[PDB]
Amino acid sequence: AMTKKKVYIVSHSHWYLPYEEHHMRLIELVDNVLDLIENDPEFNSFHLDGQTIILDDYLQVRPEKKEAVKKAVQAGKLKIGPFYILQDDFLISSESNVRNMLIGHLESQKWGAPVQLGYFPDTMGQTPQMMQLANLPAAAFGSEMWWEGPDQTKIFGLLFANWNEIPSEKEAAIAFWKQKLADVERYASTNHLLMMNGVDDITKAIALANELFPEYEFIHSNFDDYLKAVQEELPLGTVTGELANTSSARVYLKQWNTKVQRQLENIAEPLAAMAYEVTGDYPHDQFDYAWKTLLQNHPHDSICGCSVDEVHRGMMTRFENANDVGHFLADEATRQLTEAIDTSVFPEKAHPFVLFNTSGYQKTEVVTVEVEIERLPFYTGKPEDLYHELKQKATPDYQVIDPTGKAVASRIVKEDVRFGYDLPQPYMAKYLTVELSVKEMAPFSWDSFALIQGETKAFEGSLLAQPATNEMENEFIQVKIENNGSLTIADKKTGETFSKLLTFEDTGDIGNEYIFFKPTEDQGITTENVTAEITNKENSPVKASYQIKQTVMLPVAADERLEEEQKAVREFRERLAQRSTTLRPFEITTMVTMIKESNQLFFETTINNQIKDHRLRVLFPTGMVTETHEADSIYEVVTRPNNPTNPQHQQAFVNVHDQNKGVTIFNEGLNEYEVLADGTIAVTLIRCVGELGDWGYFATPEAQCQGEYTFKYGLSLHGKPEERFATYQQAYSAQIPFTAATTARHEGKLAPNHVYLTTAEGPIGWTAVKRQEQTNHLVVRGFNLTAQNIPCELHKETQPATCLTNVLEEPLTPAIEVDAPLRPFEIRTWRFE
Ligand SMILES: [Ca+2]
Repeated sequence: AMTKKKVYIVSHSHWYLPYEEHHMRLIELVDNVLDLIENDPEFNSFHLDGQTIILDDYLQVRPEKKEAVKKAVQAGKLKIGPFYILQDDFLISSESNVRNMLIGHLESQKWGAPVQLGYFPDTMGQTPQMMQLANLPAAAFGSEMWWEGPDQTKIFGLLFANWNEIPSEKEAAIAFWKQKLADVERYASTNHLLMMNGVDDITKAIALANELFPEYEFIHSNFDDYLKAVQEELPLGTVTGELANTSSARVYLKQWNTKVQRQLENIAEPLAAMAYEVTGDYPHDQFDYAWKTLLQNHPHDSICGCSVDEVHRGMMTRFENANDVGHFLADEATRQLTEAIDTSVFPEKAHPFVLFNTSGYQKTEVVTVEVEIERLPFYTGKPEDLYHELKQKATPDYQVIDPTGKAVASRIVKEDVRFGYDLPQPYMAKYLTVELSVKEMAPFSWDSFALIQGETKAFEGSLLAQPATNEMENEFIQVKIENNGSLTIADKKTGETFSKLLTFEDTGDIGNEYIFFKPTEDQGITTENVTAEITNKENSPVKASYQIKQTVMLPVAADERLEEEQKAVREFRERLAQRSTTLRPFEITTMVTMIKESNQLFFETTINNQIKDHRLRVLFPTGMVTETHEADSIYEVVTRPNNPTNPQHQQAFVNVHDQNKGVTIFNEGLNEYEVLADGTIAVTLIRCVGELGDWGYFATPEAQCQGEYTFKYGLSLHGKPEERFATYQQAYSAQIPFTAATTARHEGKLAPNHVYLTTAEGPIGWTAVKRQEQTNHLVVRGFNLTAQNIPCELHKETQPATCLTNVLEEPLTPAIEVDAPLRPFEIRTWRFE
C-alpha cells in the first residue's frame, strides 16, 4: 500500500575567467540548448537562467538565430527572464534592483514570453514585496516555504539543489534514482518532487526512469507547471526578513557605482521628467541604454570586486559610458528647462542662474555656483592675448539678487580664466565661483538668482570656527579637534558628548578579494598617539572647515612569506605571514566641514595609497553598548546584531542609538562596516589585497588599490529614537547635490521660482522620479522607513495623483486609493496622468 509520486525533471544551466572567455562559452551552451529544442520533439523546455541579457549576448554574436530564438520562446520551449541580469543584490541601490525587474519584464514582453519565477541560483528583506510589485509570486533559491518581508508581504519559495551523470544501464539507474529520490523526498513536503537537471540525452534517460518505477512518474517539465502542481497540495514553513568583505574589495568600483546610480536616479531622471512638461519628449530609449550598461556591472562576480583584473577594468569603461549618458541627458534636460524659465525679470547686464533641489527632501547647504562673467570669442583676437587680457583684468565686486530684486548674502570664492566652447564656437571666458547659503529648500523645486555688479552682501553673525583652540560650533553642535586630530563633539540639544571620533586604524590583510584576514601577530596602527597638523581653512558665519593631516608609519606590505602562501594556495586561516618590518610614512588628510544651518559634519579623506596587503578604517566610538544597530538597506532600514570579526554591508548609513541618543554615520560608496562590542562604528575606507581567493590561485595585483583616493562620509547626532529618521533623510539628501545652471536674460513660460512636486513630510525615502515608457505618465516612487501607518499625500503643482501603481508602473491589485496612508514598510509608486 503506497502512494504515487510525480518527479519533475527541470533542465537549466549550471556552469575567474575574462569576460569574453565566458561569452564565447555562452554561445556554445546556447547552441546546444537550441540544437535539442529543434531536434528532440520530446524535449519539454530549457530554463534560461533567469536573465534576458543571455539572448542579447547570444544574438550579438549570432544574429541569424533570432528566428529560432523567437520560435522557442513563443512555443514555451525556452523559459527566459524575469530579470534583465542576475544581480549581486545587497551591493547595488534600491532602484537598480527595481530597474532590473522593470527591464527584465519589458524585454520578456518583447519576446512574448510569459513571466517566470524569480530565480536565485547562488545568492535583502524587502524581496517579497518587491517581487509581488513585479508580479513574481514565486521564486527559486539554489524544500519549499513562504518568505515574508517586513511589510508582512509573503512569497512562495523553492529551495532547489542539484543532487550526464545519469547511467544508461538499468541496474545502475535503479540505484542512482533510488538514491536521488531519497535525497529529494527527505526535504519535500508534497508528493511532487523537483529534480533539477544541470547542463554543460535526457528524453532517453527519463523514459528509462518511467520503465523502472511503478510508484514514480518521471516527467520532463518546467517551473511554471511544477509551481501550479505543488501549490495546490502544499501543507508549515516560514522564513522572515534577511563575506561582507566583498563590500570593501576594490572601493573605487563601489564609488563609481554609487556615482552613476545617483546620476541616473537623482539627477538625470527627475530633470528629464520635469523637462518633458516643456518639451513634450522624454528620452526613454537613451535611459534604457544607460541603465543596461550600468546593470552589466551588477552580477554576483563583478560589482563585488571579487573576480579577475581584466573584468574590473572592463567595468570601468561601462561605468564611464553610463555616467557620460547620464551627464548628457541631465545637461539636455537643464538647458531645455532653464531656457523656458522667465529671466527677463533680472535687470539688463545681470548674469542669471538657477538652482534645482532635485531630491525629495528639504535641502540645506552652503553651495557654490560658477558664473561666466565675461567671454571673448576666438574671432576677437589671438587666443593667447584673450587669455592674458582676462587674466590681467581686475574684477568688479559682484552681488547676487533674487527675482524681486532683493540682495542675497553671498561670497566670491574663486576667479578662473579659461578656454571654452558652446554649440550648436570657441572662446576665452572668465568665471566666478559664488558661495550661497541655502536653507530648507523645498523638494523638487527651483529658484533663480542673478549675479550683478555691486557690493557683495556679506554673511553676518559669529564666525562658526574659533581657530585658536581648533574648535567650531553652531546651534546644534560644538566641536573640538584634539591634538590627535580626533574629534570630541557635544550635542547642544541633548547634552550628550562623544569622544575619539574619526580615529583611523590600519591593519594587515592577508586574506583575499572575498575575505579579510589579519596576520596572527598584528596589533594594528592607530592615529591615537599621532600629532596632527590642524589648519582652519575657511571661517565664515555660514560655513567653516578644518584640515587635519596625519603621518602614521605603516608596513610597506606583507612580508616575503605571503607570496608563497598564495602560490601554495595555503588556506587563509592557516597563514603564517606577518606585516613587513619595512615601514614608510603614510599621509592621511581629512577635511572636516560644518555649516550654520545643519547638524551634519562632512568629512573628505584623501590618501595616495602606495602600500599593500592592508586595510584602513575610520572609527567612531559611540559610548553606547547595545546588542543591535541599524543599517541602511534596500527600501528599508534593517535592525541587525553587532572569525572574530563581524563585517557587514551598508547603503547610505549605519546607526547606533539608545533610549536617549544616537549617532548616524553616512557615506558615499563605503559599504562595509563593523559595530564593535564597545559600540564603535568602524567604516572601512579601503582594503588592499593580492589575490582573488576561493578554490585556487589567481593573482589580482590591481586589487591593491594603489593611487589617490578620496572618501566622502559624515556624522549626525540625535536624541530620542524618533529623531533617527530625519537623520536618515538628511543622509540621503547629502548624497544628492543641487544642480546649478546659468542662463541668459530671456522671457519664458515658466516661473523663476517653482515647486514641481509638493511632497508629504515624515519618515519617507524618496527614490525615483521619472516617466513611463510609451505613456509618458510621470512616475514617482518612495518608501516607508517605519513600522507605522503614515499620512502621505503627493501633489504635482495643484494636481493630485491618478492611481497607485506597482514597480512595473501598473495599477495595484487591488486598487488602493491615492489618498490612503502609506502602510508600514510600503514601497509606493504614484502615477500622474
Ligand atoms: Ca513510472
